[PDB]
Amino acid sequence: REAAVLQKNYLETQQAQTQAQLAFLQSKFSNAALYNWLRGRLSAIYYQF
Amino acid sequence: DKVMAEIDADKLALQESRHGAQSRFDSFNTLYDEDVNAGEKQAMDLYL
Repeated sequence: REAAVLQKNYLETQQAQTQAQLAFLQSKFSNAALYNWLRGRLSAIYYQF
Repeated sequence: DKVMAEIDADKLALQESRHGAQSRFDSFNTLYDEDVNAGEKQAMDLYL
């Protein structure tokens, strides 16, 4: 039983680590929103050029 | 660490199985060592 409680603590640690990776990818400067803006702006510039 | 502790407690369970098997073996061994009792041989003497 105590081994299973440690396993649940391990899984909750993995949940918090997955959320930490997710928050890093949301909050990084080179996230998907920068590339959305970047290709939309460059697409407009590219058609006019 | 808890896996190893589970192995230890399982060892204690098997040792307490062994103690009961040993008690049965000693008890049936001392029953087998005496063929008949003192009173049983006395009763044989009385029937004869």
